[PDB]
Amino acid sequence: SVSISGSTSVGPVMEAEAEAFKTKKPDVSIEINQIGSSAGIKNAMEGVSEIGMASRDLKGEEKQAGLKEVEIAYDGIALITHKNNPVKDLTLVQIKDIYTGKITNWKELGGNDAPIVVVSREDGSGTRDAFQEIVGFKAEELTVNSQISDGSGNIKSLVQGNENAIGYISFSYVDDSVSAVKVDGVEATPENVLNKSYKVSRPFLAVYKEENLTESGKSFIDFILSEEGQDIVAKEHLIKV
Ligand SMILES: [Zn+2]
Ligand SMILES: [Zn+2]
Ligand SMILES: [Zn+2]
Ligand SMILES: [Zn+2]
Repeated sequence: SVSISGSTSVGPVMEAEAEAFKTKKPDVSIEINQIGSSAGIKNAMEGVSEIGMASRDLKGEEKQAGLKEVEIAYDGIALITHKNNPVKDLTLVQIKDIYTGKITNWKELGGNDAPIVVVSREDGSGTRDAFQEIVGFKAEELTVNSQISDGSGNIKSLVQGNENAIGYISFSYVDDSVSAVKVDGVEATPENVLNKSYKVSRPFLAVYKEENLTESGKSFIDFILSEEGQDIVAKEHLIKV
């Protein structure tokens, strides 16, 4: 009964939210399709979904379609490497140099003599948008040798599968199978996003048209914002608020 689509970064928390909400409102069903931020935003603009989930802010034109926004969490973006890469700390400008193809071998960062396998998300990813904005490069500048992975799960799998890969992903997906680098000497933790020392972060938004949001969908968003819903955000390695 409540259709939600969009961000892959938001998918794990939204699924957790839905299952917990099922105990509060058993007669509501929440349908979640993880297709990336831009597509979920467009589905909300077009009335295809009741709620869009985004992991970037709206563009002015998306806003103009009459979309309200509700911030449900903040989220860090980790730069992940394969486990046991000797490079454990990068400055934002080093990251920019990698993603624009200026630096191409891990030795240029003090690592192994090996080519860097640069991994980017697909066009329309909210993580890609925020990452590029913060690191400080345009889509035009992304190295032509970048692999493109479609969705959070795929970027993690690529990095898991290649010793020399580097990718970016929501903290929600980071586990012991990959290594998040320090950024500018700051560990990639929800605590350091909260205290503003970890610089790569972005909101999670639920977006909707007031005309389309049902009492069930409003209920669900209110639950996510509740004390219990915000504990679920924290458990998914996000930042409350
Ligand atoms: Zn906004
Ligand atoms: Zn390995
Ligand atoms: Zn609590
Ligand atoms: Zn976990």
